[PDB]
Amino acid sequence: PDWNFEKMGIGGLDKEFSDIFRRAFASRVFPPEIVEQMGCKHVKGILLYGPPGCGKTLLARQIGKMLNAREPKVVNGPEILNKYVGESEANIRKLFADAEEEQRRLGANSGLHIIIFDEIDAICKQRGSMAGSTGVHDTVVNQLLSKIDGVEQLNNILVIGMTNRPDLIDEALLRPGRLEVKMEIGLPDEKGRLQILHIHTARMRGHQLLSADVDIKELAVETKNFSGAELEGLVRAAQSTAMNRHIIARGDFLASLENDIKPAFGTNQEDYASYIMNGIIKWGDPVTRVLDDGELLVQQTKNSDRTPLVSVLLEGPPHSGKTALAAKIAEESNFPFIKICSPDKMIGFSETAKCQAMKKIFDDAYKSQLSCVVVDDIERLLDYVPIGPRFSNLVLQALLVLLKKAPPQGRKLLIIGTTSRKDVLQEMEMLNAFSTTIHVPNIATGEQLLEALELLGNFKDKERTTIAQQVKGKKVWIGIKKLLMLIEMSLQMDPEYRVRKFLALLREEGA
Amino acid sequence: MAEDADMRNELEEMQRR
Ligand SMILES: Nc1ncnc2c1ncn2[C@@H]1O[C@H](COP(=O)(O)OP(=O)(O)OP(=O)(O)O)[C@@H](O)[C@H]1O
Ligand SMILES: Nc1ncnc2c1ncn2[C@@H]1O[C@H](COP(=O)(O)OP(=O)(O)O)[C@@H](O)[C@H]1O
Repeated sequence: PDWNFEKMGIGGLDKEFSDIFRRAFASRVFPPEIVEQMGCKHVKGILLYGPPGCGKTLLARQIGKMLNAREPKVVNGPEILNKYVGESEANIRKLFADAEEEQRRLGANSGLHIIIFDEIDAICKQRGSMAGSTGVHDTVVNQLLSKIDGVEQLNNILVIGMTNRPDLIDEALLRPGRLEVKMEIGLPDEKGRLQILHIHTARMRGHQLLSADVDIKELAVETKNFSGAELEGLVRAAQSTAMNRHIIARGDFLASLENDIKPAFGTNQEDYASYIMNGIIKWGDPVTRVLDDGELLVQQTKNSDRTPLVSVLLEGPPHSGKTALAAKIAEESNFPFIKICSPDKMIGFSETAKCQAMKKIFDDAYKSQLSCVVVDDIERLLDYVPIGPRFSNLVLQALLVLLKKAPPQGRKLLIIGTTSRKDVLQEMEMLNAFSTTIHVPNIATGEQLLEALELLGNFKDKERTTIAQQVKGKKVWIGIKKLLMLIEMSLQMDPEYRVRKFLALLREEGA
Repeated sequence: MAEDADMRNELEEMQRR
């Protein structure tokens, strides 16, 4: 048995590789003297799917090495498509035909000619048959499958599909015998990542470049989610800094330094700033109780087995920093996965482009264990305007089924809307689908206002005595982003006129 | 796509004199 992962090449997926070894490839390592009786035809094809950067292409070449082909030819689907119909199918035929020569020539004792597709999922979209809308590329898949299971079948072959879209694949392509068996790869657990670090480190470990103050057992877990593809780049940076250390002129961790640089597949820390410019200024009880509620129901998911999915929206009047509050609710618990979906990046897109950007984010999130996702300015991506009712029906439909769609068993997430007006949503029946709501009252009172202004510290005791004189009495209704706006607008003034400029503008807010 | 281009091409004669 040659299938042990103490061999260095790959790791972390040991159960999944074990399964394919168990039922897929057992026939090919066995004494043939037995199996020649049973006439068991080997699996011609296999599929393995998962996220991109999780180390599948070193699985494939490594199984070829395990059971030796002449060699793999690896291809990407989009690397072959041609406008001219003949070329694409011809390319595929060339790929298979490399084997057929040996098969017919040397009969049935030939070694495997192995094929790998990097992504089929573009070429193998599921065709459907009617006079219109047959499809653009619907005739390449026919050539592929006619080679796989066709007339004058060949036993000289093995083919590994790789994809990130397992649901778009045709249903006959993966029927038993054409590709019989499917496996899932998922982004590795901490055990797998400490293995991975052992792998990519093993040369440095042998050469003893990095001798001190370095522990993989802790350094694996301090990053809760990364991609095995990304870890080799991380290790490269840790090796690169010792060489960038001698720009000044035996090895150190730089991981704690560079992890902030690294964008993950998972959580990012560099998108906060735009939503949080200034951080969270607690002006009164409502702020802290709101984010206390966020910290309250985050525990709900992580400790609940019967509510994998949960959702809220922060309603309130405009310019109350609901986006920032959602961002802070995300940041407080150090989630594995946080991500924004927003019109800032979905700008200038069609109603079916922003849906397919949003579904990408969510199906990305489904495959992490625990997650928090946030949607800001619902009205914007919903493309609402009051004059006329106008919106994209597609988007809200596709948004709320996602709010009602549970992820696979054992994975959980919460969803956070920032919608600023909910009357539309109550009439348009998204509010029964949201679990519950949060009112974010903007500041209602001057006794809290001057407190907030003290926390910011723009104005002196005299300038603030002015305010304390002018309004105790009014209940001012003001969004704080507007507060920032007009304090900065009055900050440029003749200093003598500064304060009453601010006051006069503030008294134009309405209500 | 929905693309059909069917095309032709021309010969460059070899010198055998
Ligand atoms: N506790 C808080 N109360 C009020 N504002 C805050 C609080 N914490 C942060 N902010 C501020 O909120 C601002 C973010 O702007 P904001 O999200 O209100 O615009 P917006 O609400 O998205 O616009 P719109 O009202 O059109 O949705 C930042 O300046 C940030 O510092
Ligand atoms: N044990 C491992 N587990 C996961 N990934 C690994 C492991 N060892 C190495 N890798 C990395 O996995 C990456 C796989 O990248 P590649 O297969 O080219 O893209 P994709 O995985 O999207 O097909 C390689 O770049 C390699 O550095």
